[PDB]
Amino acid sequence: SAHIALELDKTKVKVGDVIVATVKAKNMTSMAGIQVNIKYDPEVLQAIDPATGKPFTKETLLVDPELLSNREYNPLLTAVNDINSGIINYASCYVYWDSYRESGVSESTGIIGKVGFKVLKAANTTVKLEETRFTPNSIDGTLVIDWYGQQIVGYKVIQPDLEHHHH
Amino acid sequence: DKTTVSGYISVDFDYPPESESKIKSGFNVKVAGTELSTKTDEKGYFEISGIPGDMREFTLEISKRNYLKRNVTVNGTGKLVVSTEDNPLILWAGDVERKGVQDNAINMVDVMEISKVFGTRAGDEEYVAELDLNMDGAINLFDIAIVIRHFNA
Ligand SMILES: [Ca+2]
Ligand SMILES: [Ca+2]
Repeated sequence: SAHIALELDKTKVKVGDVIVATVKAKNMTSMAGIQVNIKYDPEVLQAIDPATGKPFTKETLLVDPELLSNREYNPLLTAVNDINSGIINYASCYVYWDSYRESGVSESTGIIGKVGFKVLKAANTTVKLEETRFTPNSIDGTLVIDWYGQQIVGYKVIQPDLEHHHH
Repeated sequence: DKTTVSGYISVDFDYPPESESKIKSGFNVKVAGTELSTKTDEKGYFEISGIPGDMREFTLEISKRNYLKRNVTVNGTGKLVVSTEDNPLILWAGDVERKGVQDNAINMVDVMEISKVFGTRAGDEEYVAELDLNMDGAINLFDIAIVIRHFNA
């Protein structure tokens, strides 16, 4: 029924290619916050802004968030990426849950955010939503809270295709 | 004849079962206007004896680092039980100690202090061990959610 998905726009690549990764939510009823962890091989892929090419560093947020962006509910966005371990670690959370609940309307389906990946090396690799040191006791490195601050569980996590070198 | 007061203290958020003993222990409980105090054990249990028998009305001051402090009034004499293991007195995490000092309010100030230490771990310059509120080995969305849950004093 519900899921968090990681999508790649391209999976068969040559060196110099830029892969766009998109994190999406589906049927995530009452969601007021989310944390996602994207694990990649930093030797093979470089995390970049998919429009400017600027490399991600520790504080860099996922680009173009759709869900959890209502100004009236006081969105709190943060990232503590570990670029050397190849981890993107992003969290976004509303602070005014009472205003959000009163609306009755759930940010259940839409884009969490995006990150690009520049291909550095001609090698088969994987980009996955995956538990890291940032996210113990998680759902495949995803943490979701509802508008009462309780963990949302029971959803699936959808992984993109493994990445292959164009030979 | 002296008065003894006992009870249980707990929390309202989820945590890993292995942290239970650390989460439930170390709540300070003090009889206001006296030096009669104690700390809760691994089950959240506390007991204080030797309260003057003539002291028929007293206040229990309950506190812990990063928790909203709580005053509970007690009326009675003898063996008194203020709460039970099934219906414990709840303290709210999220009144963050800032340079040694809490302000008795759960606020955006508290939220930002957690946000400051998001993603930090032992050995990091900024890491604060007791801001891992649910004691799961990470400071992340769940620790922020605990503060917002309690988002006022
Ligand atoms: Ca405070
Ligand atoms: Ca934690």
